[PDB]
Amino acid sequence: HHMKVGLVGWRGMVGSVLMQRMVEENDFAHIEPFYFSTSNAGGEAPSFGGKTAPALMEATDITSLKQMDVIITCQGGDYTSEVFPKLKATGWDGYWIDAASTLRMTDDAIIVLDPVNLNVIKDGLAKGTKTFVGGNCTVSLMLMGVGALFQNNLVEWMTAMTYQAASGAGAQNMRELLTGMGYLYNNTKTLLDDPKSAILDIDRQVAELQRGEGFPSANFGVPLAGSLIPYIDKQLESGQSKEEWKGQVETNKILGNSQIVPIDGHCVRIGAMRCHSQALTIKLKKDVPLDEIEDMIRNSNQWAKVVPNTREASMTDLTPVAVTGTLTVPVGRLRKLNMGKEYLGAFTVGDQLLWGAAEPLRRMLRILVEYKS
Amino acid sequence: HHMKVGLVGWRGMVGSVLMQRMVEENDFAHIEPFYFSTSNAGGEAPSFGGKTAPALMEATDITSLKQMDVIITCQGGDYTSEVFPKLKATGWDGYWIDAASTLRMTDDAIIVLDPVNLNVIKDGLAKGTKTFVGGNCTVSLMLMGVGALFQNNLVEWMTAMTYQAASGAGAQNMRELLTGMGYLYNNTKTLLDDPKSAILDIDRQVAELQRGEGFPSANFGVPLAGSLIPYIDKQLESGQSKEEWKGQVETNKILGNSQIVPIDGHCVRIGAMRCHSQALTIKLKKDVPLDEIEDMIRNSNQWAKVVPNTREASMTDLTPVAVTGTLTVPVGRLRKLNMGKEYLGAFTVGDQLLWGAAEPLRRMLRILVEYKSS
Repeated sequence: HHMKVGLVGWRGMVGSVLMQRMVEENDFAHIEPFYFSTSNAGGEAPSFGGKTAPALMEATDITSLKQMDVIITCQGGDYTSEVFPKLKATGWDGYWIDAASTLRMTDDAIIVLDPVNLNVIKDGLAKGTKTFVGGNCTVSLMLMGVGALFQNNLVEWMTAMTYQAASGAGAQNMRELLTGMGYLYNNTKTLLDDPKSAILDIDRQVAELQRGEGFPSANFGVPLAGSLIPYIDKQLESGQSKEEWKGQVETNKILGNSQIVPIDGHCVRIGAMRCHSQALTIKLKKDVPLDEIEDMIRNSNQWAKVVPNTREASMTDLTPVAVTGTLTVPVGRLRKLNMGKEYLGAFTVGDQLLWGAAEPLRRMLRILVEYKS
Repeated sequence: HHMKVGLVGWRGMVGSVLMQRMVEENDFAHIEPFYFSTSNAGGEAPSFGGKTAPALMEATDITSLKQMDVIITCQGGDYTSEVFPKLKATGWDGYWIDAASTLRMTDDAIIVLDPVNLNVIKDGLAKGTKTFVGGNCTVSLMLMGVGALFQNNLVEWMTAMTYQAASGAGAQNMRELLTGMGYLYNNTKTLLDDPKSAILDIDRQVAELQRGEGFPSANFGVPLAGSLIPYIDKQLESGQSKEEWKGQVETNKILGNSQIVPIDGHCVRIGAMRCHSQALTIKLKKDVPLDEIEDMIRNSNQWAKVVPNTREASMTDLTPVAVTGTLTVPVGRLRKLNMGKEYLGAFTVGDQLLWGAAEPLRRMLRILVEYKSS
């Protein structure tokens, strides 16, 4: 028997990465797919993987959703907040796989990152857990790189200073970043085209352009091109942003920690398209040799990569350009810090749309397919 | 009476900021300026501040330099390494004020950041110190913002994860950053001009552009626009970069600490023009109340500012856009971290060409002028 799988939000950015990866990995072979829509119900459905589906169904129609064995949704938090309580109220006993943060910290949900917590997932499947949620992008990308140190109970605490890409905010935010890049160059190029133009005149013009009404900043609120924004997501009473708050709660939940390992830091937006980078101060519980730390990372999963701590390798392999659109999670600059041999510095880069969004969801669907067979 | 002041490297980027600031602050009224040149000796000199000067002198000519009471040089490390030992070998007893890192850690030099270490400077002047050097941009900007915590001996250690601008690498690097921004947009705009074009198509095209031979990366060596580079300056035997190593040695030398406060972290280049930003994990020796920490920062000097830890204020005041080309040094996101009340998080932004380069040098010149008139 093939499970009836309802796909929701498959047309948006994260859902589109999910569809591309599912096709690449032959994921449609053993499911019966049904496509849902919020603006095009009744229209022609895709036939991804060569599997035809009936006309698009209404994503908010509880009676249609209830006919599915699994719902995998990339539609987002407003959708889950509206639809999930009503679907569950019917007695529907199917599986819900969600990209959105809504359900992450609910008692009945597991946050999925199976290269790190396959055991947690499989235990939950057997115990009757029905709701599985992707983690926040920054947490998942960090654990894909240095999660082995946590799994071995080596970490006393960690601070994470992030360099987050525009894709985490959305497709319109990525387009705005690029448009702003063009705005700065195209309105300065008459100066740049003269090799002897004054750099201070060029610089004055960039600043005027960034501060002016013409700069396109509708989505981020303030300029990102040529700048950074040291605040991501909602303001909490403590002064932490919600993005920073996710670090401690989601990391410890993915790991299944009952006792919290403290995680904190600043989450900062920079002008990259879709790779998040993180600069980590990791306080270890004991003096672990650096070469053993490196081997733990290498052996943790096939996507983590240790980048030698050299100028050349760091510049070519430990950047958004090296990583973007790939499943590789490099970890570099690995070094014991000046305040003691128990202090480990690390710098890691990962693709936000893959391990940070779509990839845990398709792998969870595969785990469920194999479990149900 | 006016000291004869030789200006070297005044035409370069840092020296141009110095010259503009000196004009704005009427710094030429108190000196007799002489202009030196490495490629235009004999040419007409500027008359900044309305002071005329003789024809440009040769910056490497020891006979001309030794006529000066003060040399202030923005020319750079290769120049200082060549000329400084030759000039001091003559017995020249003048003052040397230098932007370059060359002399920073020599016994006889003082690193100048007078809003933080005026006492170290005035002490050295009275002891006979003649060589005063600007500190690395990262350290100076950090101390302008949170130096009060170190001056009050509250800091047990600190890690600094930096977001450094192109200007620290040079004018050509800034131009390359902007040119790469244009390269990415102008070669993707046929897609961007369609509101329904596929974001993954746009993304694929940006990555191809960044990875292709057409991408302008001669100066940084790899792309910076749309990226970052987690390595700045030379690789040291310890695995630090030289940029990261400057953190601990320069901070403790500016402050005059006998007991070294550990400072470490990663220095990362991002696509900004001339403002460095730094995300700090500060381990305090005791639980200092957050409001007292903020007051220490606010009251430290007139350029440090505490940005309220709110989404709106952080987005508008704690960014390169808010700070660029100004002397303001905002410090924000100030909060005790989850691992304990002794752990303080902070995020600060500073202009690299002003407090990070030219401003300490012109202020040092003013200190010297005032000191030599008693």
